[PDB]
Amino acid sequence: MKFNPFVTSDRSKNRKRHFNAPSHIRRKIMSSPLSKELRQKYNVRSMPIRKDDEVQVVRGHYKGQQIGKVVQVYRKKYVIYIERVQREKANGTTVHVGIHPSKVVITRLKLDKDRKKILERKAKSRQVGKEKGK
Amino acid sequence: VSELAGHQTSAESWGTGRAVARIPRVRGGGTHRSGQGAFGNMCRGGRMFAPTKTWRRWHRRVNTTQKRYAICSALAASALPALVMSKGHRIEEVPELPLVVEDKVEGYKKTKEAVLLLKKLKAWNDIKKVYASQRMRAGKGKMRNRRRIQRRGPCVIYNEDNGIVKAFRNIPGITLLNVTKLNILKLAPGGHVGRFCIWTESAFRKLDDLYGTWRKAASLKSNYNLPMHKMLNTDLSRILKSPEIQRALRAPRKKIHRR
Amino acid sequence: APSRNGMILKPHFHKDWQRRVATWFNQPARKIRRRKARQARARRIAPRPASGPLRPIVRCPTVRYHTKVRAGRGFSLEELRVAGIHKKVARTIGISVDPRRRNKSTESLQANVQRLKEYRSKLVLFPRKPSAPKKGDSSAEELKLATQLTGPVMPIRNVFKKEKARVITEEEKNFKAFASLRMARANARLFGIRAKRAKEAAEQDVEKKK
RNA sequence: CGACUCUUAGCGGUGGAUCACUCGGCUCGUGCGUCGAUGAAGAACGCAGCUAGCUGCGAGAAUUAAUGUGAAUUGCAGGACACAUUGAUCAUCGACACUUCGAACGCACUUGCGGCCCCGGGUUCCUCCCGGGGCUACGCCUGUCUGAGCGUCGCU
RNA sequence: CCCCGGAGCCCCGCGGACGCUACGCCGCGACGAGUAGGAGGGCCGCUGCGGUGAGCCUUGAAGCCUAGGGCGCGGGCCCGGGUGGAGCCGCCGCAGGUGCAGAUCUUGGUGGUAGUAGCAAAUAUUCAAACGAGAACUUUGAAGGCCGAAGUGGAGAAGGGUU
RNA sequence: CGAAAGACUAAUCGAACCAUCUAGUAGCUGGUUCCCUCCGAAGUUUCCCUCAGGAUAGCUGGCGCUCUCGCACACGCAGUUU
RNA sequence: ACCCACCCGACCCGUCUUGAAACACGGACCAAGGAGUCUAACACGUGCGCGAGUCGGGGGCUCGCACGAAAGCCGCCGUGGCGCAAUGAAGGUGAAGGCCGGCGCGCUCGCCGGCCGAGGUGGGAUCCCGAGGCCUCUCCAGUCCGCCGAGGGCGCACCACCGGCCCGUCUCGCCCGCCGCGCCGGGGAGGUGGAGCACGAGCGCACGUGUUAGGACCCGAAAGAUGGUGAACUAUGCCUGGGC
RNA sequence: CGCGACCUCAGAUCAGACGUGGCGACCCGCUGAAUUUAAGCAUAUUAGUCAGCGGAGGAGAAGAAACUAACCAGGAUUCCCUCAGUAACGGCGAGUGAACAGGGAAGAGCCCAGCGCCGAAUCCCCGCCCCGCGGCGGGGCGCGGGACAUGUGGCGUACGGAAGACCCGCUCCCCGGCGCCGCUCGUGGGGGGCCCAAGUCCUUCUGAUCGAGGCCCAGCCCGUGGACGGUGUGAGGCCGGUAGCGGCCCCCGGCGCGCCGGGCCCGGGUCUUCCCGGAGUCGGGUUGCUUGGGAAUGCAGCCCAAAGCGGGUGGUAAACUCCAUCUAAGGCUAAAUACCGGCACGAGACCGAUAGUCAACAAGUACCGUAAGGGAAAGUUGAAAAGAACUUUGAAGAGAGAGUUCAAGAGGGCGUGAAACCGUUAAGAGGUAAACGGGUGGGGUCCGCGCAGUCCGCCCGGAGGAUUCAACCCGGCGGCGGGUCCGGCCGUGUCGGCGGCCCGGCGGAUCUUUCCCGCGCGGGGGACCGUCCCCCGACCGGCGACCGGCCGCCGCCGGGCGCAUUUCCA
Ligand SMILES: [Mg+2]
Ligand SMILES: [Mg+2]
Ligand SMILES: [Mg+2]
Ligand SMILES: [Mg+2]
Ligand SMILES: [Mg+2]
Ligand SMILES: [Mg+2]
Ligand SMILES: [Mg+2]
Ligand SMILES: [Mg+2]
Ligand SMILES: [Mg+2]
Ligand SMILES: [Mg+2]
Ligand SMILES: [Mg+2]
Ligand SMILES: [Mg+2]
Ligand SMILES: [Mg+2]
Ligand SMILES: [Mg+2]
Ligand SMILES: [Mg+2]
Ligand SMILES: [Mg+2]
Ligand SMILES: [Mg+2]
Ligand SMILES: [Mg+2]
Ligand SMILES: [Mg+2]
Ligand SMILES: [Mg+2]
Ligand SMILES: [Mg+2]
Ligand SMILES: [Mg+2]
Ligand SMILES: [Mg+2]
Ligand SMILES: [Mg+2]
Ligand SMILES: [Mg+2]
Ligand SMILES: [Mg+2]
Ligand SMILES: [Mg+2]
Ligand SMILES: [Mg+2]
Ligand SMILES: [Mg+2]
Ligand SMILES: [Mg+2]
Ligand SMILES: [Mg+2]
Ligand SMILES: [Mg+2]
Ligand SMILES: [Mg+2]
Ligand SMILES: [Mg+2]
Ligand SMILES: [Mg+2]
Ligand SMILES: [Mg+2]
Ligand SMILES: [Mg+2]
Ligand SMILES: [Mg+2]
Ligand SMILES: [Mg+2]
Ligand SMILES: [Mg+2]
Ligand SMILES: [Mg+2]
Ligand SMILES: [Mg+2]
Ligand SMILES: [Mg+2]
Ligand SMILES: [Mg+2]
Ligand SMILES: [Mg+2]
Ligand SMILES: [Mg+2]
Ligand SMILES: [Mg+2]
Ligand SMILES: [Mg+2]
Ligand SMILES: [Mg+2]
Ligand SMILES: [Mg+2]
Ligand SMILES: [Mg+2]
Repeated sequence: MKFNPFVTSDRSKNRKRHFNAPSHIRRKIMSSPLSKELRQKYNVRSMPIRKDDEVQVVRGHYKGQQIGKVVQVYRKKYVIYIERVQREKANGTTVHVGIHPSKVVITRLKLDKDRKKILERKAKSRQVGKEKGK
Repeated sequence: VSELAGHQTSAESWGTGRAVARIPRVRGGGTHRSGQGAFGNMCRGGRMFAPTKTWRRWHRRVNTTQKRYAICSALAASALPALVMSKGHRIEEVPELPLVVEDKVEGYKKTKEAVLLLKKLKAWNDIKKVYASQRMRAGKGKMRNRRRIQRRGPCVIYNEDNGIVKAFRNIPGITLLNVTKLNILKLAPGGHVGRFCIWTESAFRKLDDLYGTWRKAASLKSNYNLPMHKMLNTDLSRILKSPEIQRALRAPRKKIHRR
Repeated sequence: APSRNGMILKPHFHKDWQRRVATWFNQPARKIRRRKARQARARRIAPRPASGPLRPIVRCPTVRYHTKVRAGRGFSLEELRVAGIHKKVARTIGISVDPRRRNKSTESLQANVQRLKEYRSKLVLFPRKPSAPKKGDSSAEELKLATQLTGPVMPIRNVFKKEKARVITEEEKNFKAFASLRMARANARLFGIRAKRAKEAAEQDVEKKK
């Protein structure tokens, strides 16, 4: 259960805070888990996805083992566009079919200084939590 | 329902002399709601018959002796495994139904150790039944923060808080009750009196310091003795097959004399 | 229309009472708020008693009750003068002081003075500075207590004295109670009329001499 | 066999009832309990590359700066940034800014007519004209200045 | 002059249902109208809640249709087929905004009337050509007309606000 | 306000329109939503500014109690007769 | 169960009414909504707990409230409500006699020591004693399983009556006591009024019905009051123009 | 013929400040009806109510007695319960209707004028130096101004006060600046930001699992985390979060310590002498409103108009006489209290698009009225627009193909798509309007059989087969019933040790202060009574509250049991 009386835990209110969330909260909602090699290397469970991360599609009709780069992260519909995850229209043009990032695993990150300090902060928090649980 | 609901309109009724029938209708306007109808339970919009009030007698207070009597009956039917199986608790490997465990049960701080204790006490089939009975609620309660339902499991009675409340906390079905703070709504949920209960040693010894025997006072309460039976020997089969009654009974008349 | 043997009732529901219904759904939250304010006050005054200052021995007026002993508004100034405590020092000590109370008796005065002496005996007065000045208490009787007193300080127990069964004499057996009560009623009724008769009889005795 | 009329069933139309969903109400409870001449509430008018309404904003006009966060916005174009750089977007917002009416303040309410100083064009203060900047509401409080009185007095 | 772990019987005083949800089962006798009204039983129906069914469900929930099989005196209910796509029901108890045929009832929709009444105030239109897929109404040419300078003309005010 | 008609006062005038009290009151009309079973009426007495209505008796339903027993063995009661 | 055919019956539902198929009223059809609810005071009946007691109101102590604004507890466990005592306008008063013996003239009255201890009659469900009868494979004796028990009782509840007691009021008369001897206080007998006593029965919660006050089953007026908006129409006066 | 002071009154775009107005749920001061009821109505009632006007605050108001009471007297105000639907008011009709006391929540006390004593010892503004100067504060330097004797400041206010006399033990409060250590209970004060566990494992349906099965213990792990939401379905482990006395980085606040500049030489008791009280105010008459207040409860208007052992009150008007209780006509003050407005939140036995707010949606919007005002209707494609490319008829709207999707039998007002109504097809019928009830008959759409359905369930006889075992013994295990109650625990009714009573707590309206402690009281002791327990022995019910042996019986497992027994197919 929840014991904090400030946490919402309401049906319509949580749906409101989900579907009317601003962009910096949508970035945290649209986070995806990492592969087992990346989890062993960084001790990081999940990360928000970026413009040019490498992605395997886990569930859906477009399920496969192909590592596809993200085309772009569209945070209004809570979706991402990947390179080879596309589909031909009636007029022959290909449109990228969006996949929700919960059905998305990261195989390679695009590392900059902000992502390095985020992963170091999360690894430090995991180390403090493991020391408190030990 | 709010007092302003239905009477925010200013609808004076068209009287006699027109084809309308004596309904308070909206005065003037070039609107869809213009001479339409309000101020009645039969009208679209408007207010209903008997607006529900906040000053309804919502709450009920019971006599203290009746509450103590019902909670003593609930504690008495927490025994008697024919009343526990008819409640619906899987019991088939429970070694003794007044299940009294050590005082080291409050010393646990891990749900893994609590699950292991329930498995060694062989009461884990009730929690397994709760996992099997986790399904969706029927009706309009899903949009009213009442989405999921499950059964009630082994009610655990603890004396002191040393981690037992933190331990039997995410295991679905277990309700924790303090010894001096026993709840009728958790000892007999839904009005049905039987309930599978797991006691501790310092709870099973403190029940005698709560309610006593018939020849001793409550000793923690001010003025409360145990109630008396209306009849003591309820085995009326044994009573009627005893020779002291059948010596005085006569011969029956069971020859079916039909027409 | 009343019919077939009911009470002749008078309900007071002829005003606009539904606008003025005072629903009491606030009151368990109000008990929680009073509990939180009381605990915050008890944490504020940390060595002091949580209930408050000492209340005197006070007997009920209005001969209905006439035997119960209550807690008072404060100790009176004659009680403080006999106990030897100044009225502006007693408020700083923690003794309730009100200047309105009379003191017509002697036994209630002496009882409140004995309560003030017992309270001054059992009170531990902490010094202001860590460098202890005069009229203070020892560091042993600084370390030996750090807790409050849950409840009213020196609670007033309405206790009755235990009597001994007597060996009744013929004098008390020959006393008549109802006749004495009726004679007291008659004397209280006719005390002034007989005084008027004695006055006019003395006036006639003076007029006989004159 | 006809045409037409009635009933039933299959299918197709008018219609939106039932059912299931709900970023919405209603009620109860808790914490705070804060507007304004340093210009409130409200109203009018404008502001987007393509913009009608809602929402947001004020000629700095779909927002400015700072901080937090960290790769977008999006319906389509476009251009910035190298996201190895105070750095796109969002939130906080404590700095800046906030047209006109409005208690509404120069007088009235047509956006009409003014008065007093200063500056820039006109000019080299010498008066017009134009633009910009600061004042000009009522009642009242302390003090200052100017006063009035065949109101009360000293010298002549 | 014996026991019924068995005299063997229309009765077994030896334990004693197939018949026993004892709030159950069974056996006789009489009776059965009904408004206003009163009482009782609903394993009749709707909604939500506490328990309960190791309940049902994308290998198809609710809802809807049915020229199918039925049950109950009845309220209604259980299946069979089709549509549907996501929740639903039985039992023990609790609660209510709980059952419609009417109220010149409220809202919404649709019929007969009915392809009917009507498109009749101020005299009037006709021929040829252009455009177009399409001409009685548009345009152009010609003819005949009307308003007849207190006009069916040319311009303002109030009002409308882009017409 | 009316050279006067109770005329006009925004299609409203023998007292305009809008909002509130207000869901004003009505002994007066209309309507009042599932099944089965059992019992089942009155338009009469008296009073009331009572005559379209109430109260009170009467008629009615439900809840019961106190007793008797076709198990070898009945006190009382009638829209009845003598 | 869908349609058709035949024979007999068969006027369109609701309502006001003595009487409706009515030339009485509402009504084209269909879907949805739609009308006896909630609080308080009572009254009666029922379910439960305790019992001359009952109830915790309100408040306080425990858990930080998921479940909770739940539950548990209280030298507050009784401050207080109701009941346990009523009757008078009120000052006030306020519910027990009987049997035995003694002292005054037993004077149907006053005063002292023991007992029964809440009266009596009738009708009274149940219970006790219960003579005797019924037997067994045979006659007597005979503890026992029994059933029916003629007759007599203590008599539950309840009803009728006669008594007795308390308070208010009326009549006739006497007696007793003192810190203050009085316009003192108390007592007897007999009428009568009371919602009284006569070895308790109430309290608290819940359910059903009925009567109310509240919007009060739902829809409905002609009205009244308060505060505002209109002389763009029209009524009239004025100012400034126009026309015949 | 003027000047200088004071007093009254002006003018300023004078220097510096305040108020205007809005919201108005709660609060205060007024004003203030009528519906309604009384079965009419007129007092009454609705009702100090709706409407109207002004005023603030986070609460407001009230508030420390010109009090309640009549008692062994209580002691500010506010709020809850009770008093109590009572006392009382009322065409004494309908109806209205408090208060004291008591139990609680909270609890906080005070300042003036006057009386007086201190050399105005007091206060406001401007110039300069020092401190931070973003709720302009402190010290000093100014024959720098002003207010003020028509009275500022200190002592001092009804609880008495002041000045002397001279007993007592003696020395800590506040203001303006600066720096420093403890993160400062909801278990880190408040605010903000970023984070913190475990399966997308294998197989398998689906369009897609979040479905189902399994995973060396119900399943693999985490659980101080199995609330919720999203993700193509029902997700503890996919993600955000969730729990936590978990972490990390800034801002603000109250606390303690140290330093400087400052202000203050501020007490208690006895005795001597003085002082001490708010005027058009109380009160009286009259009038109106109000109240439960009734020979006038409160408030106002007029008239009269005070006194000081006085005055007010003591619920019936008045006179006389003893009492009892307060000190009016000046003022301040948190807490317990109320909140349908606003900001931030949480919860629901509430409603689910004719419901719930008028408003789930571009809602006080479109629209109507000159205006005050009135005031709607309107949710759903799909998982994702993948929203139908292209060919062909038509000018096009419209179609026919083709395509997408599991599905358009979901095609931009599109989730399911009822009834009324309409069209078409099939069937039946038709001149007493249609329709209905009872009884049948005929024709249809479907259901249940059936190339005979005679359905079997037991027992017995016969001819075909057959694996084992029952009958009977041996060994082991489990169960039922029970005797002299066999031995022990356990268990109730009585008796015995009154033994636990001090190697047991509680309660008492039974005594003792032969006792102790804190000062005639309270607690702890000491006896007494009541309530709950220890050891063996007997009897009655060994009582379903348990065992270990013994006997009778039953069931299960492994052998000896070879075939007239035993059981299965036809
Ligand atoms: Mg509504
Ligand atoms: Mg449903
Ligand atoms: Mg207190
Ligand atoms: Mg409801
Ligand atoms: Mg209908
Ligand atoms: Mg025609
Ligand atoms: Mg025409
Ligand atoms: Mg023109
Ligand atoms: Mg006339
Ligand atoms: Mg019948
Ligand atoms: Mg009538
Ligand atoms: Mg009639
Ligand atoms: Mg009739
Ligand atoms: Mg008639
Ligand atoms: Mg009829
Ligand atoms: Mg006729
Ligand atoms: Mg009629
Ligand atoms: Mg009609
Ligand atoms: Mg309906
Ligand atoms: Mg009644
Ligand atoms: Mg009852
Ligand atoms: Mg009472
Ligand atoms: Mg009504
Ligand atoms: Mg009613
Ligand atoms: Mg009306
Ligand atoms: Mg009138
Ligand atoms: Mg104001
Ligand atoms: Mg009336
Ligand atoms: Mg009337
Ligand atoms: Mg008002
Ligand atoms: Mg105040
Ligand atoms: Mg005062
Ligand atoms: Mg008081
Ligand atoms: Mg009143
Ligand atoms: Mg002075
Ligand atoms: Mg989900
Ligand atoms: Mg989930
Ligand atoms: Mg996670
Ligand atoms: Mg009045
Ligand atoms: Mg007097
Ligand atoms: Mg008097
Ligand atoms: Mg809708
Ligand atoms: Mg709908
Ligand atoms: Mg709506
Ligand atoms: Mg709709
Ligand atoms: Mg739809
Ligand atoms: Mg489909
Ligand atoms: Mg579809
Ligand atoms: Mg949908
Ligand atoms: Mg869907
Ligand atoms: Mg559709």
